[PDB]
Amino acid sequence: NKFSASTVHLEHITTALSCLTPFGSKDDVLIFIDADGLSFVRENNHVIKIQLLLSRELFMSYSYRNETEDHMKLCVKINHILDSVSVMNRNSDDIVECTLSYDGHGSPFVLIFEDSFISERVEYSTYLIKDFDTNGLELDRERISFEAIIKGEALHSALKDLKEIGCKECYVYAKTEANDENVFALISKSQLGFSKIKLPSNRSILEKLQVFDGDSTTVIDGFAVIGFFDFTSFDKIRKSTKIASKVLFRMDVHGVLSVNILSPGIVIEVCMLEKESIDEAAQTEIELLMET
Amino acid sequence: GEQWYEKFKPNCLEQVAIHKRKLKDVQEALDAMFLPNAKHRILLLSGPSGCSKSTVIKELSKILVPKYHKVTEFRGDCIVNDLPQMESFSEFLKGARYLVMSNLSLILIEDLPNVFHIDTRRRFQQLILQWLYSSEPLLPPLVICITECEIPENDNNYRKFGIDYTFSAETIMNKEILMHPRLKRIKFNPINSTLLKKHLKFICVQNMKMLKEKNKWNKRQEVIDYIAQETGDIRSAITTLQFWATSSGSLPISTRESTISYFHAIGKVIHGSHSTNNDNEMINNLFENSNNLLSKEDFKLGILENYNTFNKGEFSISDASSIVDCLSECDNMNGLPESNEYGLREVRKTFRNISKQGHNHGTVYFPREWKVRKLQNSFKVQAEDWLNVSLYKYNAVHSFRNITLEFGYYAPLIRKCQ
Amino acid sequence: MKLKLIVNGCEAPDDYKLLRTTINTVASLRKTAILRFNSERLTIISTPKDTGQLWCTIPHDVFRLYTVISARELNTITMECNCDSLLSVFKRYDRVMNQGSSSNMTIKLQSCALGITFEEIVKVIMHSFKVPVKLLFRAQDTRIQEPMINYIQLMMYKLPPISGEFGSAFHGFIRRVERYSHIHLMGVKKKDVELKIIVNELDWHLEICWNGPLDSSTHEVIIRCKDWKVCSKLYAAFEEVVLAISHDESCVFHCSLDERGQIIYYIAR
Amino acid sequence: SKENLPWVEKYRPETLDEVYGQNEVITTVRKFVDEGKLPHLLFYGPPGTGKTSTIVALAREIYGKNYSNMVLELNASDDRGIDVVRNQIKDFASTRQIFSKGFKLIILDEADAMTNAAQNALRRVIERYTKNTRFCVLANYAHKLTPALLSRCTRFRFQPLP
Amino acid sequence: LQLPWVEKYRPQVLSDIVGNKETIDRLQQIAKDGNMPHMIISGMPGIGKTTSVHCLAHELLGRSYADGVLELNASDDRGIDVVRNQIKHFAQKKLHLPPGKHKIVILDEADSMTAGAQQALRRTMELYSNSTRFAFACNQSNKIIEPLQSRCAILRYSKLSDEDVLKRLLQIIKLEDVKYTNDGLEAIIFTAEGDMRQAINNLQSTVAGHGLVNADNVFKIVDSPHPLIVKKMLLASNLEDSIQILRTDLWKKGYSSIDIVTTSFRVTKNLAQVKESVRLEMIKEIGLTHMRILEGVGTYLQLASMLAKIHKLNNKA
Amino acid sequence: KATITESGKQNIWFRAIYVLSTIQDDIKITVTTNELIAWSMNETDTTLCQVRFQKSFFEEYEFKPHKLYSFRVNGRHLTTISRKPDGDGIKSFTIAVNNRLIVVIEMDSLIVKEYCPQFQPERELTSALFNEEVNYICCNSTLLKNFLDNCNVNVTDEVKLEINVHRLSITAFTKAVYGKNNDLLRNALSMSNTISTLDLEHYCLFTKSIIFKLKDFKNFITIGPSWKTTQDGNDNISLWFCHPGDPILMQMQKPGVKLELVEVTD
DNA sequence: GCAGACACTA
Ligand SMILES: Nc1ncnc2c1ncn2[C@@H]1O[C@H](COP(=O)(O)OP(=O)(O)OP(O)(O)=S)[C@@H](O)[C@H]1O
Ligand SMILES: Nc1ncnc2c1ncn2[C@@H]1O[C@H](COP(=O)(O)OP(=O)(O)OP(O)(O)=S)[C@@H](O)[C@H]1O
Ligand SMILES: Nc1ncnc2c1ncn2[C@@H]1O[C@H](COP(=O)(O)OP(=O)(O)OP(O)(O)=S)[C@@H](O)[C@H]1O
Ligand SMILES: [Mg+2]
Ligand SMILES: [Mg+2]
Ligand SMILES: [Mg+2]
Repeated sequence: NKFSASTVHLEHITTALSCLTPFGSKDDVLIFIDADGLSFVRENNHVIKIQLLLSRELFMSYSYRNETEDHMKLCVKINHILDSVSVMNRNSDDIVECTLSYDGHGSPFVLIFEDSFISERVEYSTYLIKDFDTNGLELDRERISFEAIIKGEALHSALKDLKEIGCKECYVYAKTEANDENVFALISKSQLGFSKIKLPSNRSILEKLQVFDGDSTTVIDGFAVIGFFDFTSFDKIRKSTKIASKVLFRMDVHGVLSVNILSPGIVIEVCMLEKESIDEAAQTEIELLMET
Repeated sequence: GEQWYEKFKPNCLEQVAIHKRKLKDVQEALDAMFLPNAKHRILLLSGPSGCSKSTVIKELSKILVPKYHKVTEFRGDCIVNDLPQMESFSEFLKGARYLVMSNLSLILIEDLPNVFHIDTRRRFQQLILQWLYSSEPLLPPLVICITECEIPENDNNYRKFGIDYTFSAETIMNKEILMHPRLKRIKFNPINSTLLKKHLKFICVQNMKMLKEKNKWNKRQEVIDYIAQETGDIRSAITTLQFWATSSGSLPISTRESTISYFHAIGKVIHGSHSTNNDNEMINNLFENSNNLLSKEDFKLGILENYNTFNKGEFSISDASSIVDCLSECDNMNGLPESNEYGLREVRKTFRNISKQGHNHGTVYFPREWKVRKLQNSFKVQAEDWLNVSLYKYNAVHSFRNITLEFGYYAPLIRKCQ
Repeated sequence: MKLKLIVNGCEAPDDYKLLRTTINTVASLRKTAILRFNSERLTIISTPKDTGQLWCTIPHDVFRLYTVISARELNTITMECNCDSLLSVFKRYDRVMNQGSSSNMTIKLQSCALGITFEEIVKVIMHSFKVPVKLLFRAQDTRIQEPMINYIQLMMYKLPPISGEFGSAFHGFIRRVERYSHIHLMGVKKKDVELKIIVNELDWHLEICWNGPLDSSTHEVIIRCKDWKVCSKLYAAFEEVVLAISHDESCVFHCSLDERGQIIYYIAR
Repeated sequence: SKENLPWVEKYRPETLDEVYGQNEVITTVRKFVDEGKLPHLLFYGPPGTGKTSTIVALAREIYGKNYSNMVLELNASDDRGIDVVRNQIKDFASTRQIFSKGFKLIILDEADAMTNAAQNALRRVIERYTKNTRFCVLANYAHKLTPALLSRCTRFRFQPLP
Repeated sequence: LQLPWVEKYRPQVLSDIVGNKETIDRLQQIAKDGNMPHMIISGMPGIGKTTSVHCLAHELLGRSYADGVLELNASDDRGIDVVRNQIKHFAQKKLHLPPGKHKIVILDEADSMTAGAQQALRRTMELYSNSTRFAFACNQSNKIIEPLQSRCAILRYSKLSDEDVLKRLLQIIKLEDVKYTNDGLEAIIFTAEGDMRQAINNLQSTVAGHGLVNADNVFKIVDSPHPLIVKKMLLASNLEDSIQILRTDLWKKGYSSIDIVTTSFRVTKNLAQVKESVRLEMIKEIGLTHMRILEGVGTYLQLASMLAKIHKLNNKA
Repeated sequence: KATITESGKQNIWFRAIYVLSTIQDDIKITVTTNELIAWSMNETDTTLCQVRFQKSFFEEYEFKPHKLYSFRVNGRHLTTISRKPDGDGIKSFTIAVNNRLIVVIEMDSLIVKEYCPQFQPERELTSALFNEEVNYICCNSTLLKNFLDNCNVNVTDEVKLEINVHRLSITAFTKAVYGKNNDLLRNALSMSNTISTLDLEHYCLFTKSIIFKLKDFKNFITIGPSWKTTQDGNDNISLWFCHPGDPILMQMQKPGVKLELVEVTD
C-alpha cells in the first residue's frame, strides 16, 4: 500500500488537527510523508505558516515503503480530515483503529476506521498539479533578536482576552533587566484605548527570557525589542496554546517570529510576518508609557 | 470656532424659515394630535434637506408640550449593548410609548434606522403599523421626518429594486401606511428667495463688525442674493455665507448643485432650459448630474407619454412619428447609456425645431404602467381560477395563449346562456 | 369547541411523552404543524407542505378526561397551532420533575387561547399559560392534506436494544454532516442482512459497511437529500424497537414504533 | 516539464531576453530594474502580446528563490471581491523582507473584471503602500478600468508582434 | 530601495502645492485662523486633493494630528455598524486642544461608501459637531448624498494649468539634477493633459529609461493619448484619411475595438463644433456599433462601417 | 481616586456593569467622598437605575481632587473588562482615576492586565434626588428568579403587577394588534403567573394594576442571587404612589451595595 | 419645466 499508519488513541490526533481550525476556508494542506513521521504545513496568504509534526513513535505500524528521495508530497483539504477523526472514538473501550494509506502518487488518500464491527473507507483525492514546492517562512538562528519560554496556560489567557476585546493591531515587547526583572508583554491598541496584558516576570512560569544584539550570543540588558504584529496572526495560535505545556518565542532582526508549541510529545511550529512599520512613532511611547 | 448655522439657531416661531401656510397647517395638525382622540395618530413630514422639517417641530413642541421642551428624538447610533439594530427601534417605540400623561414627550424620529438589508427594511413597516391600531388609552404625538434625496448609483446592485434608487417616503413606506386614515402627510418645499434674503439680511446685520472689517460691506448684497437664488437650502446658504465672510476675497464660492426631480427632467427634455441656451451643454451636464435616473426604465416611457403635451397635441404628426420611431429604435439597445442619449437628444432637437408653436402647453402625467400590471395580474389569477375550476370536471388543455385570445370572451359568453 | 384533556406524570408513557419534544424544536424551526383530534384515542399530527411528512399517532385512551367536539360536521376536525410556544410549556414542566404529581396539565379551548394550568410547589405557585393561535383551515383542505401513506416490501428490521453502539453510529452521522454542511443507501435480502451507506462527491468518497450487525429482490440503489438527519434522532425510542423500510429507489420511510402509536417519516426524491 | 505540453505553453519565455517584439518595453524595464525602481508597471495590449509572460520572467529574474513567498499572483480564477481586496491584498502588502530587501510584486492579471468598489479599494492600497510594495496590473480593455487607477500606474503599451 | 518620485517628491506643506492659487491661499488662511468647518473636495483624479488635505491637517495641528486623530481611507471595512462605532468613539476623546483648533476626520475616497454610513455620519455630525470637524476627499460630489453637503462648504479644484505643472516639473528636475529639453517638457505636458501624477510618472520613466528628457524618447516610451487621436479621426474630412488614421493609430498600435468605441462616444459627448442632429446621429451609430461589438462581432470591419456611416451623415450627399 | 476590592464581591460588580450597559450604551459614573455611584440614563428617559457601592465595599477609598467628579465611560467597553475569565480567577481588581481611566486587573498569579478606557467629564445627580423623594410591597426575589429566567423576553412583552385582592399575580403578556380587517399582525403570546397569598410579606389595598417593562425588570433581579449574601441580602421592595402616571420605585438593600430602579409607567 | 390658484404691494 506504500504507506501504513495504525492509530488507536484517536483523541490525540483529534486535538492535534483541531489546532488548524481557525483558518478561514480551510484547504490545501501540504502533508509531508517521511521516515521521521508525518508533518502537516498550512499557509494562509503567505503571511503565516504553521507546521504540525507527528513522530514515528506516535504510530504503532509506521512502515513507509519507498525507493525514492524520501520526500513525497500531497495536497488535500483540512475540513475533511478535521471532521474525519473527531466523529468516532466515542463511548468507552471502543479501541478505534485508524489506518492511513497512500499508493505513492496519483492515488486517493485512504482512511480506514474500525469501531465495533463497523468499517469505513474514506478517500481523499490529492491536488498535485501546480505545487510550487520550496516555500517556507523559515529564519536563520544567527540573528535572533530575543528568545522566550513561557507556559501555555499563561499565554492562552492573554490571547483569549486579546481576542474578544478586539485589538486589531497588537504589539510585542521584550526587555531585560540587570536585576533579573525581565519585561515581556502583549500590549495592543483598539477602540477601547490602550490594553496592557503584562505577562509575569517570575521564573515560576517564565522559564527563560534574554535579549540579543543581533548575534544570538551577545546578551544585552536594558535593550527593548518592539514587534508590531497583526491580530489575525495571533488568533491562529490562541487555540494552539489552549492545550500545551511550554511555549517558545523566537524572532530575529528581520521581523519574522517563530513560535514552538510543546505538548513522545508532538511539536507545533508557527511562523509569523511582522507588519510594515510602527504606527507614527509609537515605539517611543511604548517605552515611555510602560516605564511609567 | 463655531458654525454660523449653529450659533444663529432660531429661538421663536418668527425666526424659522417657513411659509405662512406651512406654519398654519402644521400648527393646526399638531394641535389636534395632542387631544385624547385624534383623527391622525402620527405625523409624516417629507421634503428636501434644509427645509426646516425638524426645527419647526422643535419650537412647536417647545410651545405646545408645556400646555398639558420634551422631545424624544430617536438616536440610531445607539447599539444598546447586546441588542440588534432591528430590535433597537422596536424597544425605542415601546420605551417612548409610556409617555401619555404627566411627561407628554413628543416623539421626533429624524434619524430613521437604516433600511438597506432585506431583514431590517421589512421590519420598519409593521413596527409603526402595530402602534396605529393598538386599542390603548390616550396617545403621545409622533412625528417622522424623511428627507427626499436620491441615493447615488452603486456597483453590483443585482436586481436594482426600489428604495435604493431614491431615498424617499414613497419608496420605503408601503401603501398601507401611505393612505392610512390616521396619518397626515405634510410635504415641504425649499426655502423661498424672499425668506432666504431676509435671513441673510438678519445675519449680515448681526455680524456687522466682522463684515465691515474687510471690504465686504459694499459687495455683500450681490453675494447674498446670488446665494439665495442659487439654492433653496438655508443651512447651505449660511455655510456659504460664512465661508465667503471668512474668505479674504477673490474666491469663487460654490454650491451643492442639488439634483433635479423626475418631472423636472421630463420638462427639461421636452420644453428646455432657460439657464443653458446651448443644447449640447444642457444634456451633458444633466447626464453627469443624474445618470442614476436616465439610466433607469420608465423614463423613456415618461417621455413617450408627456411628449404630446408640448402644444396640447397640436404639433407636427411627422415630428411625433419621428420621435416615437427614435424611442423605439433606442429600446433595442438593451438599455445602454448611448441609447438614452440619442433619444433624448432627438426629442430635444425636434422640440427646439417646433419651439415656435409652443405658446400653450399641457400637464405631464407619470405613466400608468402599475395599473396595467395590476390588471394583468388580476386577469392572470382569474385565468388561473378558470383553469382550476374547468379541470375538475373534464379535461381542457389549450395553453395560456388560447385562454387569453379565444377563451377570454367566448367562454364567459357560453356560460352566460347556460 | 370543548377541547379539554389532562396530562399527568407516570412511569412508562413519559418517555413516549418526552419524545414529543425533540420534534417540537424541529417543528418550530419548520413552518408549522397540523392537528386532527378525533374521538377519544386517535389524533394525527404532521407538518404541512423539504417534504416534511411526520404521520404519527398517540394513544389518548390512556390520557385522562379527554373529549373533542367542534362545528366541522364530520368526525375529522382541522386544527393547527404554532409549535414555538409548545417548547415553553414542555421545557418548564421538565424542570419540575423533581417533585409535583397533582399539578397536571389542564387545557381549555376558548375563543384562540388555550389556558394551561400549573400547580408547582417550591407556598404553591399557579401558572396560567395560553397558546397564542389555534387557527383552523378550510374543510376541503382536510382531504388534500391527508397524511396517511405507507408502502411495503424491503423491510429492514433494526438492531434490537441490546447493544448501544448501533445508535451511536447513527448519532455519528448527525454530528459529521452538520460539520461539513448526496446520501445513498444499499439494501440486500441475503440472510441477518447488511446495511451500507455511501456518499459520492468530487473528492469525498465516504462508504460505511457493516460486517456482522444484528439488524434484519435486492440492489435497491437510491439517491436522496440530507433530510434523513431528522430520522436518526427518532431512532432513540428507548422503550421499544424502531423499523425502517426503503425501496422503489425513490421513497424511504422510518417507522418508529413506541407503545401503541407509531411514527413514520417520508422522504421524496 | 517538456515534450508533454501544448506548443503555446512549451516556448513560454523564462527570462527577459526571450521576449521579442516589444524591444523598447524590455529595455525600459531592464533600465528600471538596473536602477532599482519599479514605478507600478501597467501593461496594456491585445491578447498574445506576452504581457504576463514578460512580467513573470521579470519577477523571476529579480527574485530567484523568493518567487514562491514574496511574489503574489492574482487572477480572475480566484474570487476577487471587495472583501478579498480588503483583506488578502492588504495583509500581503504589509509585510517586511525575509532574506532580501527587494520590492514586493503583486500580479493583477486580467484585472479589468473587478468591480468599481474593488478598484477603488485597490487604488487606495497602491497609493498608501507604495514605499515597499509595487503592484503590476495586466488588462486588455482600458475602458473597464477606473481612470484614477491609470493615473497612479505607469501605462506601457504592448504593440502587436512585428 | 529607491522610492518612486510620486511618493518621494509628494508635498509636505501647502506652499509646495500649486495649480489653484486661490484655493491654496484659502487653505492657508483658514489654517492660520483655525476655524475650519466641514468641507467636500472633488475633482478629476491626480490634481492634488488628498495630499492637500493631509498637508492642511499637518500644518494646522502638528503633534495633535500626528498622535491623536483617526484617519480612515478606502482600505478599511466600511460597513455601517463598524464605521458608525468608530466615528462615534472618535467624536469623543477630547484633549487640551487650542481654542482655535478642532479635530479633523479625514475621509479619503468616500464616493464608494454606503448610504447607511452617510446617514450615520449625518447623525454623528448633528450630535458632536462642536468637538470635531469632517474633511472629505473624493472625485465627484454627486456620490455624496444631498443632506451631507448642506452642512459643509464644498470646495472644487479646477484642472491644473500648464504653467503650474511646468513649474513643478522644473522644481523636481532641479532637485534631481537631470538634463531636459524644452520639446520634451512640452511633450510631457501634452501627454499629461493636466494630470500631475501622470506627468511625474512619465518624467520618471523618461529619466530612468533614456536619461536626457527629450520629445523623441517620450514619444517612444508612450504614444499620444487616444482621445486626441479619436477626436482627430472623427473630424477628418475624407473617409480614406480617417480610415488610414484609425488603422495606423489604433489597429497597428494594439487598441481594443470596444475601447475605441467608448472613446468615440466620449469625444462625441464633449464635441462642440458639430450640430445637434449630426451629434445625435453619430451617437446613434456609435451605440449601434457598441452593441454589435458587445454581441460578439469585434472586427475592424465594424469600425470601418461606423466611420463610413459617420462620414455619410456628415456629408449628407 | 483609588479603590481596590479583593474578595468574592467582584462578580456583583461585573453583574451591575452589565445591567447598566444594557439600559444605555454609555455609563456615567459619579465619584464622591461619601461612596461610589454608578448609573445610566435611558435613551427615552423612562428607566432610571443606579448602583451605589458603599465605602465598606472597597478596602481603601483614597479619593482626592463636597466635590462630585463624574465621567462617561462606554458600557460595552467597561462590561468586557470586569469579566471573570474562564478557568482562572482575579485576586485583586481595582479602578483608579489619574490627575484615560486607570483600571488594572491582578489575577491569582503574577499576570496583570492594565486597561485605559477613555471617558468624558457635570455631577447631574438631580435624578438621584428625585429617586430619594419617597404603598409597600415585599416579595422574595428567589421565587421570582424562577419566573424571570424563563419569561421569554425575546417577544419584548410587558409586565402587569396584578395584586388583585391580596396575592401578587405577575404576568408577562403581549397585547394583540388589529390588522386591515381584524388581522393579527403581531401574535399575542401571553405568559401569566400567580404567587401564593401567604407568600407575600407586605401588601396594600390598591386594586387595579399597573404596567411596566420587563427588560429593565429582568436585569434588576439577577444582581441579587449573583452575589453570595448569606447575611442580610433582603428581598426587593416595591414603592409607587397612586395613579399610573407616576413612576415606580424598586429597592434592594444589601450590606455594601445600594440597588435602585425607577421606571416610568404610562 | 409648466399649468392652476392664491398672497401682496407696488
Ligand atoms: N431661521 C432659520 N430657520 C431655520 N433653520 C435655521 C435658521 N437659522 C439657522 N438655522 C439652522 O439651519 C438648520 C436647518 O435645520 P433643519 O432643516 O430643520 O434640519 P433637517 O431638515 O433635519 O436637515 P436634514 O435634511 O435632516 S440633514 C439647523 O441647523 C438650524 O439651526
Ligand atoms: N514576445 C513573445 N516572444 C515569445 N513568445 C511569446 C511572446 N509573447 C507571447 N508569447 C507566447 O505566447 C504565450 C501566451 O502568451 P501569454 O504571455 O501567456 O499571455 P498574454 O500574451 O499576456 O495575453 P493575455 O493578456 O494573458 S490573454 C506565451 O506562453 C508564449 O509562449
Ligand atoms: N499641485 C501639486 N504640486 C505637486 N505635486 C502634486 C500636485 N498635485 C498633485 N501632485 C502629486 O500627485 C501625486 C498624488 O496626488 P494625489 O492628491 O494623490 O492625487 P489626487 O488629485 O488626490 O487624485 P486621487 O483622487 O487621490 S487618485 C503626488 O506625487 C503629488 O506630488
Ligand atoms: Mg433637523
Ligand atoms: Mg496573462
Ligand atoms: Mg487620494
